[PDB]
Amino acid sequence: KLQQLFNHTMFILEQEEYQREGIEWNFIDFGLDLQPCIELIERPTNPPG
Amino acid sequence: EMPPHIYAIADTAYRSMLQDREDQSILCTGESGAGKTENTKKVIQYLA
Amino acid sequence: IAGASEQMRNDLLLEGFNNYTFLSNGHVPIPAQQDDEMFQETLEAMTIMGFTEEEQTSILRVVSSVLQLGNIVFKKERNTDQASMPDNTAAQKVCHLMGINVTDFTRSILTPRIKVGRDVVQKAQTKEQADFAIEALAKAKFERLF
Amino acid sequence: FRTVGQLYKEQLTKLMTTLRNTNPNFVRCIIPNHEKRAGKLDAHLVLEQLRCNGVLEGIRICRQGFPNRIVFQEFRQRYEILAANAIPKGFMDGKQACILMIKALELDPNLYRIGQSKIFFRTGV
Repeated sequence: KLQQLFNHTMFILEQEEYQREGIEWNFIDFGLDLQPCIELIERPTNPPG
Repeated sequence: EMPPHIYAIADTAYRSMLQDREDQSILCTGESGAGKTENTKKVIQYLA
Repeated sequence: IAGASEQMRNDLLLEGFNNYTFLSNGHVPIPAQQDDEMFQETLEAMTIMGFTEEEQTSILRVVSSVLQLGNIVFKKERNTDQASMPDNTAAQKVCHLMGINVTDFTRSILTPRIKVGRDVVQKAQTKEQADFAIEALAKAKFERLF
Repeated sequence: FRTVGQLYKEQLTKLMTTLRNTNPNFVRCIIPNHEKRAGKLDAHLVLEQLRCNGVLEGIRICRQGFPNRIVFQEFRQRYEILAANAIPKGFMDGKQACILMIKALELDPNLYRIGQSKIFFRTGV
């Protein structure tokens, strides 16, 4: 659970803001949504864990 | 002015809070034995 | 803006007529009074009442930071919608006549580390939320002044 | 309404979502061996825990961008004292005016990122 906090703070939301500001930086994805193991335990709806 | 070691994170919490004024937190991660319990207690020594 | 002497014209941070957006109808003239000299007059009148050697320029500054706030333009940054502020002299010339905290003016004016319930709550402000609040700040400083 | 599983997702949310709204200074502890030993590293156990902790990519973002983020007024005020001559008679845009004292204190065109609102600041700056 702490581990998907880390990811969302430090990959996704970051580069979203990088699009925003007009600042030169092109988007990279890292494949670091670890949510699939965390889903596999914690995900209430959809196929549950 | 102080090389990579814990009391730098500990000041940076107390300092930043009075500066950028984000409310600051400290979270220690990694598997069993790794060293987390103890890098928590040392911070209570620091602030006291 | 008119009776500025060149020292406090660059100290109390004076650009010319219509460099303030919150002065509308451009500069409307008045009949039989010319704002130019009326500046110089009121400054005398201060010294007669005993408005202090520095204080005179301080009243004039609070005024001019109010004059200043309306350069703070919020453009719809349309990938949060929670959009923020391009120029800084917009805030700068404001906050050198304010002397509040420069970091924290805009960091408040964009992220209210505010209060929901009875604790600290963060939010980014929208274009819309940011404009309206800063506007209130502009005007409210002149009231506090009076 | 709630269970243990849920309660402990939620207790960890009383934590995790106010943590979300605080600064996560992380003290990321790394195991060298499972043999309780002095000395013993295993580089593949560590490389497993690097992929696990999401290290190489946590480093790959923070090499690239700019961790901090604030506007250009934190430039103009706190340092006018540092360089009394910098803005002379007359003033312009906040970005360009701070850029005066910026170059008069040699501040680097990629150490900062003078953006739209924010100076994105790299490590250190």
